[PDB]
Amino acid sequence: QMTRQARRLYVGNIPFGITEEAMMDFFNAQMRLGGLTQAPGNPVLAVQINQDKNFAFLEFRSVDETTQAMAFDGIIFQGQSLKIRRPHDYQPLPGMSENPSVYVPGVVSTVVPDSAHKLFIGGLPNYLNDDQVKELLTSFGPLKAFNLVKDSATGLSKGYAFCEYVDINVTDQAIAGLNGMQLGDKKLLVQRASVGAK
Ligand code: NA
Ligand code: NA
Repeated sequence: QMTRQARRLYVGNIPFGITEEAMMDFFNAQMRLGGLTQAPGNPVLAVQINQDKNFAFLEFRSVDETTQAMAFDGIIFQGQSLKIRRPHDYQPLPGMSENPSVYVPGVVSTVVPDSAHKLFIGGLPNYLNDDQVKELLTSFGPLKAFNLVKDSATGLSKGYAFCEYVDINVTDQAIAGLNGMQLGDKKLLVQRASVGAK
């Protein structure tokens, strides 16, 4: 019921062509290797893929492993940052908090909250994947959050992104270092996202 929705997650921005088996094997292996499972065996029970909108719902064997799984928001799978979110009709169970107790080194969250230091990157070649765009930005250091915007129709980048660095103080060096860089046949725009936000 309510309990089943506390055992499901939306997984968006899934790569083209992924089977249910590959998604399951990836999550099961990574959760166990990552130490996120709380009992022996595989934590994922089921996977339902919608290839038309590039998302899956994952179903887990337990409520607490579902919550821990949210620490994989932004994990890279075949070059793409998976977006992990609660079901819209999730309601937390009494005596449970809805966010995880664990941080997985190297996972960069896809949630980029509005802030003084959040950046907008525009002008990206739209054939560069999430990891390839992250590798660009991380020439100024580790990212704290990042999302590349995709076109729900080409299965493809709309050519702009948002991010936030771990180090506050690199923000101006990043704009300075990237604003206007030529990239194949296009020049980069980089600025604080508050500047062109509708
Ligand atoms: Na709990
Ligand atoms: Na546009």
